[PDB]
Amino acid sequence: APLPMEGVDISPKQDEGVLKVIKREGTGTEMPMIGDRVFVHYTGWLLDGTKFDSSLDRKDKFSFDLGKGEVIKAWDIAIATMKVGEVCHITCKPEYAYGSAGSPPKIPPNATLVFEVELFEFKGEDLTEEEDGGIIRRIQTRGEGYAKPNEGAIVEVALEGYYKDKLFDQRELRFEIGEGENLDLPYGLERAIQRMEKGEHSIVYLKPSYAFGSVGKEKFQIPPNAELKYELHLKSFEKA
Repeated sequence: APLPMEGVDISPKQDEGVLKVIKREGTGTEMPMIGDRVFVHYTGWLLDGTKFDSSLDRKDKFSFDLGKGEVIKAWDIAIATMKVGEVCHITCKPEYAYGSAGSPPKIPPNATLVFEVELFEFKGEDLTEEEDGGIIRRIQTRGEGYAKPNEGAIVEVALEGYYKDKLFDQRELRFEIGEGENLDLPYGLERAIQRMEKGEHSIVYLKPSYAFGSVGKEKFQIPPNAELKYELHLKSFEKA
């Protein structure tokens, strides 16, 4: 049955460059923000019905950082308009896709393309409550399940802390969130874990106020006002 068309031109310049209809409406209200890691499935076709690419037969979702030009302009534009769990259909002019070059071997110069895109999830980089850039996440592997550890949760983690690329701490630990200070874990690591899912592997960058602050950490040779980088694996957790 036909897909309702409403405000189809979603191009900033309103030049009919990216035309969008919703196939299946998504949930909630939120849409992804600049730099969010987005997880999609997609298929692309030429106007003649040639299917030139799809992620659907690949092991996992295709993922990238939204609004950074890591994908074609039509995708940065279109995906930003999508709710989680939405499926949309887009028609995009070549200026918003592959231009006078193409994509070998199946896309020719100056091609108008159509995509089906499903938005499965998006994840923000800034893990702080006050959204101040003090804890910045670069996801390496998305975890499993929507549950996240809360205050008091028992978590099992593998961690590597670096200061200026020098390793200072490398441990696997099982501990209660809110008791990490006693194990020489900085506040920001504990907060970051509460934003992670089971099996998630992330790199987390901590500003000094979310790390060891104005004094530092003598046992790890960390000076005052040190920015830190952890590789963090959340292996499992029990909430409570």
